[PDB]
Amino acid sequence: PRVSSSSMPTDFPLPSQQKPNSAVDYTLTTLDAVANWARQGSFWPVTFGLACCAVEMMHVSAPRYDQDRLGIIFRASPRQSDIMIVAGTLTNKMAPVLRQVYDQMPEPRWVISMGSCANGGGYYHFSYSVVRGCDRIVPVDVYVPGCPPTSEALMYGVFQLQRKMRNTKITRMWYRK
Amino acid sequence: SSSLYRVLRNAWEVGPRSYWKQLNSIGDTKSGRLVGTDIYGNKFYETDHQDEIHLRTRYVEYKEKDYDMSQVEPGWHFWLGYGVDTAPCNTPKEKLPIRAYPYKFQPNYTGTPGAFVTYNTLKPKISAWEPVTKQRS
Amino acid sequence: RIRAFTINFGPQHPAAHGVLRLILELSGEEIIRSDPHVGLLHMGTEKLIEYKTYMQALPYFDRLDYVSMMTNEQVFSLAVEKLLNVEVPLRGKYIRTMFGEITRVLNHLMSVCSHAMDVGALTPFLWGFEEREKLMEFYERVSGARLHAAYVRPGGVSQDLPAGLLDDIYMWATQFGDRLDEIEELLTDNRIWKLRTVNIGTVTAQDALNLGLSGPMLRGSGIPFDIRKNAPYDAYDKVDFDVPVGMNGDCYDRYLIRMAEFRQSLRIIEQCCNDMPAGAVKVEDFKINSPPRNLMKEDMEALIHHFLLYTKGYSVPPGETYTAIEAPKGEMGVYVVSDGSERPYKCKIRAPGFAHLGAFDHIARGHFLPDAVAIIGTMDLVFGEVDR
Amino acid sequence: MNSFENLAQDVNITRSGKTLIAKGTGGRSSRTGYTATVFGANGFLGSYLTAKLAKHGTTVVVPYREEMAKRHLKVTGDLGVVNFLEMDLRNLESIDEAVRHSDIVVNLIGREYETKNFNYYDVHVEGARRIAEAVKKHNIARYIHVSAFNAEIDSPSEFNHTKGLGEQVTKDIVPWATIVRPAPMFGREDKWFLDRMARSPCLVSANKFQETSNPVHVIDVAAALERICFDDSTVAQTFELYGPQKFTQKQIIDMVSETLRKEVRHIELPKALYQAYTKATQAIWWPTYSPDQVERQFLSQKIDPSAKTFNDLDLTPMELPDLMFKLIRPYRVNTFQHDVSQLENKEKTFVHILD
Amino acid sequence: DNVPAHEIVSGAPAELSRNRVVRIYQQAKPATQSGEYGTFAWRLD
Amino acid sequence: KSIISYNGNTIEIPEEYTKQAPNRDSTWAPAQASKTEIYKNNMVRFEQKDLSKQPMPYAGIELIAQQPVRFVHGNTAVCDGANHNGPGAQGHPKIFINVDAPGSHACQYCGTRYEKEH
Amino acid sequence: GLYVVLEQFFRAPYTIYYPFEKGPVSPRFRGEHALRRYPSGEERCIACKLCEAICPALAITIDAEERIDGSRRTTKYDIDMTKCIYCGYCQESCPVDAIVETPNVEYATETREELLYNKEKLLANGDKWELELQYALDADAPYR
Amino acid sequence: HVAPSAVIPVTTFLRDNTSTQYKSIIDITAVDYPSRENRFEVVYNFLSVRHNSRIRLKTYATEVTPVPSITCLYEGANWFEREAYDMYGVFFEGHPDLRRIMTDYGFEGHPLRKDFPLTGYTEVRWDEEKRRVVYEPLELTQAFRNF
Amino acid sequence: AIIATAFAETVKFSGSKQELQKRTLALYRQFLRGAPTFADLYEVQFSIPTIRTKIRQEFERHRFVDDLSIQNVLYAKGHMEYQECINFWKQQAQFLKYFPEEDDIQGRHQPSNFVDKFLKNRA
Ligand SMILES: NC(=O)C1=CN([C@@H]2O[C@H](COP(=O)(O)OP(=O)(O)OC[C@H]3O[C@@H](n4cnc5c(N)ncnc54)[C@H](OP(=O)(O)O)[C@@H]3O)[C@@H](O)[C@H]2O)C=CC1
Ligand code: SF4
Ligand code: SF4
Ligand SMILES: [Zn+2]
Repeated sequence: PRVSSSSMPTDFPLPSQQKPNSAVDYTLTTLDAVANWARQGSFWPVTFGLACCAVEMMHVSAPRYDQDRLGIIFRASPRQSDIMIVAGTLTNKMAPVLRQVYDQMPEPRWVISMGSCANGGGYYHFSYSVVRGCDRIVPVDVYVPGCPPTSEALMYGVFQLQRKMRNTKITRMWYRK
Repeated sequence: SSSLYRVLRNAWEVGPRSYWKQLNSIGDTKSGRLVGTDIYGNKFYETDHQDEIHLRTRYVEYKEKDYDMSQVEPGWHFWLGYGVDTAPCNTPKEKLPIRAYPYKFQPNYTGTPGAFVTYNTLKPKISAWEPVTKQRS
Repeated sequence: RIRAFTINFGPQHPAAHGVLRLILELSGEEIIRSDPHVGLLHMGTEKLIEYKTYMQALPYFDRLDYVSMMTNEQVFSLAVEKLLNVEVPLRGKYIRTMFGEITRVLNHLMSVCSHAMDVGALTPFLWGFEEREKLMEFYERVSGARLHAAYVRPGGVSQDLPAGLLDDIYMWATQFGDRLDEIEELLTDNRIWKLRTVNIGTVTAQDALNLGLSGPMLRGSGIPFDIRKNAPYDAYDKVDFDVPVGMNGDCYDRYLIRMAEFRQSLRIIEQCCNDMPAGAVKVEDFKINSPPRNLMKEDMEALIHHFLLYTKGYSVPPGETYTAIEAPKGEMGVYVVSDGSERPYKCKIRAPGFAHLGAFDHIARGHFLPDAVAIIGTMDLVFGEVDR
Repeated sequence: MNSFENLAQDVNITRSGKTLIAKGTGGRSSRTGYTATVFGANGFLGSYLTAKLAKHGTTVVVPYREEMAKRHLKVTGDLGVVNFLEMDLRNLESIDEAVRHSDIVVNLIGREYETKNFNYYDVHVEGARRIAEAVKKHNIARYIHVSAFNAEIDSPSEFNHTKGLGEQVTKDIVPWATIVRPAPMFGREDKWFLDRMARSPCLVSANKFQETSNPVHVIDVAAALERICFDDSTVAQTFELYGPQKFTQKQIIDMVSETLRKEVRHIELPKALYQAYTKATQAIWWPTYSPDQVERQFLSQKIDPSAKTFNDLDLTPMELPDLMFKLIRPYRVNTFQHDVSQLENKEKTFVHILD
Repeated sequence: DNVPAHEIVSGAPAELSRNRVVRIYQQAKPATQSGEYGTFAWRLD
Repeated sequence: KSIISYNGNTIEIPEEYTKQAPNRDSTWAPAQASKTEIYKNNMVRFEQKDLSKQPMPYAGIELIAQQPVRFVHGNTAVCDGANHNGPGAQGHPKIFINVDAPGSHACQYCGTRYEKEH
Repeated sequence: GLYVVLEQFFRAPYTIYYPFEKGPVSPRFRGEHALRRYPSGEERCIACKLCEAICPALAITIDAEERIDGSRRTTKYDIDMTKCIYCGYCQESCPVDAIVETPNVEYATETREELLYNKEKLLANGDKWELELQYALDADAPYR
Repeated sequence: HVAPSAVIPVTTFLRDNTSTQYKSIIDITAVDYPSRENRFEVVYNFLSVRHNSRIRLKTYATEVTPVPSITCLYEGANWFEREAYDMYGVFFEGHPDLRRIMTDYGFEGHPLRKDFPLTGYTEVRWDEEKRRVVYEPLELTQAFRNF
Repeated sequence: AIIATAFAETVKFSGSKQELQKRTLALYRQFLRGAPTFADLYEVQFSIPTIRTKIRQEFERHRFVDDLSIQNVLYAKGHMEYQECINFWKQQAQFLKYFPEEDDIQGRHQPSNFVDKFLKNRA
């Protein structure tokens, strides 16, 4: 008896507004919350992308604003990292190297654009030797404004990114799919 | 100071409920007088102890569990930051801006539907013609 | 036949204070050839400046070095005053001096303490960056911005000092010698620092001159050249200081010179704080410098001048000039050309890190890779400068 | 300068009464006027499609369910071009939102396997009906369904049965619907073809590797959908995008092995055992072959000769044996150099050991 | 003739040479002002 | 409000969000785009978004018509929008308005009006 | 050297907790932009377009026309904060103190189109931060 | 002011003569004056730490007429002449390895020429299809306003 | 001394066409011998013959240039590009700038007569 009907519900709420009410739902919420706790408390960017305006990023590694207190560690290599920070000017002589480093990163992976020269080209927007935005190469999740963005702006941007991953659905979406 | 006597004396000063709240929010224990609360409900304190270095005298205690510094009302965002010695709660009257319009504080709604949508306040510069026809009488 | 092995040091290098594709050719460990590639960060500054007024272009010169902003704009201010044929007021000269030395401190800190970290000593870095972050509060107080600022402008200074700044500077100054000494304790007399810096990057006097090298790279060979003494510009003639010099031309001597420059700059800061004359901080010719606002909102000619300076800008006389300074990196310079317009016709930034990296091939030949790291660290090239 | 290689004119007019004036030369900043909607741009084919649409400034509405698979689409165009909505076939308002302001609609929905929330029927029939009813309500000018090759209303394969029912329902609500019927697509990061023959430890065929088909490069099918979205001659039509050369499974595998210089592993164990092993692997959460696909291993490609083809769009579809090098060179191991002899005498001149 | 073709070494496209027109001129004396300094130079646009 | 899209469909938007500002419906300048033409041209980017939380500041053209007229004895009124409370200028450049003519006269910077006592 | 290291182990760390304790901020600081109003409720911008001319990055984009009441005012005022370098030349040129730069730095986003600020987004930002702007102006104007 | 033939001789005099020990090479720079027949004007700056003095030295060139290289004397001129070539197109005869240093590896053009537009002729984006950073003709979303 | 890199030739402006003929021919020969290296180093998706075809096209471009100085400039620029390519300085993008043709057909309508250009406003 081959299927030839469908009880497909309407009015099924969307993921943003999907509250839990079943034990499977609370369970998947707990597993997602733990995975996201892991993703938040260990937030390791790669040393690449920090060309120009590295001073303000190094000041977030400094005493007054310790990034390591949030579990941030900068790594030499993509393969161990999750996050890329496209600080500074993204020139046309460098974009392919950037895309290599981004494809080399293992999923899950995010991107956070620190500064104006990397968001929309900023000051050198009309130059011959510039990518007018790092969007053109890689997909960006958070845009920090500034030139050079204050250490506090970078920390706040990381606290917006932690929020993005914290309201992420890893298993609940599979229970939808 | 980073010494244990600091946290112990502070936890004697402010009670255990505030201790677990501070441990779940700040990560440190801190005790000080209240200076006032903003329109979002966020409370702002100040310390006088010698143990607290520069830039740690004034602190916040957010209301929402999903805290974000965008939730801090103006004035406080400047007092919290050592821009002024006098808080908006005690700043005199003539120093307060006059408003012909109501106040309405709205945080950074990024990542949520209320994110700011941009648009063009103008209309197309070259207005075209809306056809109408005539007959060859 | 020695056949070589080409390796990239990497455009993605944690150690370098910036991005550099260094193509080395090795026969085992020894370097025999080096081909530093650059332009990975070249933004195109020298062309864009030709489309901007002399005021709109000042911000360009602060982005040419991640550190050392207030000196980098002090070169453009001097060139354009030399063309305009105006004179800066005394208080502006003393401020430009004091902030020039605060800036040399802020650069030598980053430089020495990045050399360390590339050589492995993680700690002096983080013991010094706090001092940098106390010194940047003075920046945010005078300019508004923490790093890239735009305080020094042709004709002097943008705005006067706020009250209660010399006091805080004096406080930091009384406490800074101790922290410099705490750094010297770890680095100076240590064995490993000497092993990594004694007879490395050794360059002779005649070679250092033929290669265009300046600054500590030259003062480590034995030549006492310091533009601040041989050609004083702001107030370095009206304030006492000494210039260290060293033999042997190695990295250790350059490190000692840099620490000596820390302490002598501290001497200068103390003196300038003890004698900051009253008066204006900017030229009193409202055809060059924007007036106050209490006049622009009450006097007609002042509002006109405000309008023109902030639309068309000020007309520099025709001419051309190379003027130079003793920037902490070396002898920085600007070659400006004028055509009677408010927009420059040409502006070449001479960048000491350029000639340093160019000599890197002459300097590294015979040395192993750890020594190449130490060499780039002696020069502490800021590759935004190197790429212009 | 750049070009509008997709458009024949600059002033176009949809069948819904909208005028669409093009602006620019056809680069990142240009605009085609159009507004489309692609229900599976997160996937293998829809990704190449949105890339080709948004390269020229066509506004692209991209319904998504996972926020993180999609981000690789925002790169494909300027700001404001690519627009995202969270959607689900079990919510109707979401579908009306996605299709409201669209001149074009593109349905790429369909899994190669069943799930707990979606059987083959619910996703290939009911989902098509929901989208069709919204395409009809709002009277969208164009609708471009994609229904799998070999589709037939009643067939041993439930997949092809549903795919055939999705065809007739779409065309019985939206008469002006265009239907495309691609054959097995191949390319970089493909689902079940070259990445599998190049990565899978061992292949299996309940038949022999004998199922006959005409495969095709996916970029060309994306070119086809581009050349159909804008050509209004293709209403109430049907297409068979199959490809010039007929290839049996064993032929493809031998070319894959030749190009890879590694011996691909194939087993050829019978039907019921493989069908059972697939059925038991459908309980783990990750996609794997499903009982209905080994059923399709016995169903070679019957081509419908009454439907249009590539040559009705001025296209020259590509050949597998040429492209396999580009697609499989990454897995090429390239063990070492050939025939090191006649190199001792040359190596003898160089210094191999320094002191 | 014998005017060198630096267009070959300029590194620029050829569309400027084959399809694009320039105009050489002096800026007209503005009527909104009475100055004449912006003149005396032959612009190319 | 129900706004007809170009593609023949409709665009429903509530009345509180079609007003050009919370104190004024109409546009105060010929080139200003009315909120309906804005939505009708940009709903792709407004679709799943909340209009309550979008910026909707008050208009000044209506808050300055409410301000009472000021009066003076003479053919001149001087204006300088100075705070008088804090230091510095903090206002707009001095402007001497002629007020001999029968009606009110407004400063060109701020719209404050002045009259000749009648 | 190791003992000089240890003495630091027993000394006060410099670290502050950012979201609960912010770092020093000055009236001269240059962060987010804002368009102010008079106490009357009218806006201060008059489309002198000096901010559009001196801006190094050419971020600003303005278009004015005669308002219905016969005054000079704007219908478009945009800022691309992805072009802005935060120089403060725009708060220096304005002869009415309309455009300003707030001490706010907490305005990061998930999209690049939330950073193309328009007039309405700036007028609300100035309605919001007016008290902070008054503090900074009352202690910065005399030097400016 | 000199001519391209006179560069090596005068530099030898300025490097070796006792009264003029201009041993250090501070800079090399070209400048574009299209109104001239010889549009380019190469500029050497020099320094004498001995006597504490600077001096300049100007020549002229064209897009095809080269200039002698003073790498025979001042090794630091290597990079500066590579710059002036890449920026303006001037050819420094005798140079051991003259190649671009700043501009992109395949860049076609010389930027600081007055005929070269500010923005250049090309731009780069990621093509998801080809999976490659690809160079396309320029198109800006906000055009350059000169003022 | 700052020594020259691998395949560097000193810039030397020949006074005659007869010598530059030889130098250009050596450059062409080196490009051809090195084309397989240009296929290995850059992950190329086409033939070595197609590379040699493009090289022949690029040399036919300036085949009819009789001004000697311009020829010297062209030869120097070509040696620069050979040095850029054979040493692995260029990446794939900067190399496939020279091979637009190999990439897939960009769309359908590529105007070649007037009327299509007019309908696309390119005339
Ligand atoms: N690729 C091939 O070889 C062939 C493909 N086809 C047909 O062409 C289309 C191509 O898809 P393909 O390229 O194979 O890559 P996919 O099949 O992975 O594309 C699947 C898309 O459909 C979406 N989708 C699937 N099920 C649902 C659902 N239940 N509700 C909502 N969205 C859903 C997925 O969204 P998400 O990714 O977010 O889960 C994904 O975007 C399919 O219709 C397929 O049947 C036909 C013959 C051969
Ligand atoms: S301060 Fe910012 S907005 Fe103002 S001119 Fe400078 S870059 Fe532009
Ligand atoms: S300078 Fe001030 S008044 Fe003039 S246009 Fe800019 S914001 Fe408006
Ligand atoms: Zn007034």
